[PDB]
Formats: sequence, structure tokens, C-alpha cells
Amino acid sequence: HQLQPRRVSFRGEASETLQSPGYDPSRPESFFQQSFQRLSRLGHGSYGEVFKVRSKEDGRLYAVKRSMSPFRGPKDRARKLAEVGSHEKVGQHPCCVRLEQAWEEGGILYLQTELCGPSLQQHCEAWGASLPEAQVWGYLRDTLLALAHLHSQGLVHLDVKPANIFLGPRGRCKLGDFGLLVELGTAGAGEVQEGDPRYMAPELLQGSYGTAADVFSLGLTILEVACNMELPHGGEGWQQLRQGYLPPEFTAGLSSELRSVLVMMLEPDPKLRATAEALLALPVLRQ
Ligand SMILES: CN1CCN(CCOc2cc(OC3CCOCC3)c3c(Nc4c(Cl)ccc5c4OCO5)ncnc3c2)CC1
Repeated sequence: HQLQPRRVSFRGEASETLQSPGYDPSRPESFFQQSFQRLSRLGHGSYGEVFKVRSKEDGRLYAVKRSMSPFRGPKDRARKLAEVGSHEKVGQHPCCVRLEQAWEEGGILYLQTELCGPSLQQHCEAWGASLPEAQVWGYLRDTLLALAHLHSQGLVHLDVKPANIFLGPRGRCKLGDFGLLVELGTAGAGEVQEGDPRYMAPELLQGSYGTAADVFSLGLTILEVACNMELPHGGEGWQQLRQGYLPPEFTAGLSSELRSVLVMMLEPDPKLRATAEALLALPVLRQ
């Protein structure tokens, strides 16, 4: 016998039965199989898979990430479901990827969010060369709007990277993938973890983290996409970047204005590093 799929939420609303057009609770196929139409595979890793699908419910498009294998235990389950809790903590914001719903069936977690344009990373590798700076500024601003929304709620993304920023057509963009998001001070179902080492803030090397870590992460995110360079995973080059230095190559082809802003974001000392609000308050970054 099989447990039925059940909604995963932390809002405290009723415990409720997942139902959908095309979904027969009798039939053995999963809720995701019956209630959706897999259109393409957006990605795959050890996290599982992301699918571009069309809901049989409202007929519209979404992205659904399903975990790869059943939960290994209670603790393993709690930490996976926490991603939903995080995403729900973000709430409604135009610069943040919106969560539609989530559910679990057979130890597998399904996360259904809005379908976005390609990630900044995908858009960058497709563009071939450096992005126009007018584009880059728009990317920098929308992510800062997203960060300020997170940071004003005591939330830290902790894994801001080009692959987490999605081109909102056009040419806006949204911050998503809240798997590592922590609410400062109430942590946590699971312990906090650093993000991608390529974009990691220097203070995390000694176990320190605040909202400032995101600002640094966004800095190297923008540096990567605007120079079309590739960031080191280690060594002196990596360590130079965390010491206020710039790659001796230097960001050539970048203006003074954009360079001076990145310096504010790439500041080694967290307490000196600019905040998102202060950055957005500059004038070179208004609407
Ligand atoms: C060849 N083209 C096909 C269409 N495509 C537009 C849509 O591109 C995406 C890709 C996503 O994820 C990929 C980005 C890097 O991470 C892995 C694959 C999207 C995405 N991912 C997602 C992530 Cl990262 C985290 C949690 C999720 C997610 O969906 C549901 O819950 N989410 C929303 N839209 C995506 C669109 C261009 C290229």
C-alpha cells in the first residue's frame, strides 16, 4: 500500500489532499506524472532534476524540481523540506522567483516554482562575449532589490551565483534557488552551509556570515558576467579576490562607475562592505 502525496507547507493552513485534473488517486503513476506534462529537462545534478512542465490544473508553465532518491531518514527529510520553508519565508517579490507549491510522494520532494528565462550563467555562455553594461547594471540592480528584500527580513541567501539569477524577460531578472537560505538567529532545522566556493565571502573561511556575504557573492557574480571571465576555485587568484585586490587583468572594458561599485561590494571587511540598501540608494542605480 502507498501513502498519498501530501502538500509540504509551513504556513499552518489545513492538512489537505492534492487533487488535480488528470490525477487519479487510484492509478499507480505519481501525482507529478498524472497532473503535469513534462516538456523538457531544464537540468540535473545530485539534487535530482528540474523539468519544464505544463500544469493540467491551470494550463500554464512552471519549473518542477524533483529530488533524486527517497529521504534516507527523518533528519534527511527535515533538511530537504526546509527548502520549502525558506522559499515561503521569502514571500512575494518581483525580483524573487515565486514558489507555486510543493509536495512529497514516495520520499521524493517536488518543488514547483514559476518558469523563468535562462539563468544568467546560461545567458552568458550563450552571449559569447561580455554582456552590454546596460544589461549588467540592470542585473546588478534587480538582484540588489532581491537581496534588500531578503536582508530586511533577516534572511541570507548564502549561495548567490550566476546560476541562481534568472533572466526575467526583459531585461529584468529574479533571484531563486533558496535551498541554503537561513533566517538569522532562529536557525535551524538544519545547520547552515557555505555556498559555491567560487563566490564565497572571505569571512566564511572562519565561520562568520551575515547579510554582507550575499553582497560579496553578488559582487563576484557581476564581475564574472561583465568581464566574461571565469573565477578561480582556489589559489592566490582566489585569495587575492578576497583581499580587496583585483585580478591583475583588472576588469578592463568596465567603466570607472561599475568598477568602483564592485569594489564596495568586494570589500574584505564585512563591516565596511556596502549594504544593498545603500547601494540601491546610489544614483547610478535608480530605476
Ligand atoms: C535551451 N533553453 C531551454 C529553455 N530555457 C529557459 C528556462 O531555463 C530555466 C532553467 C532552470 O534551472 C536550470 C538553471 C541552473 O540550475 C539547474 C537547471 C530554472 C529553474 N531552476 C530551479 C532552481 Cl535553480 C532551483 C529550484 C527550482 C527550480 O525550478 C523549480 O524549483 N527554475 C525556474 N526556471 C528555470 C528556467 C533556456 C535554455
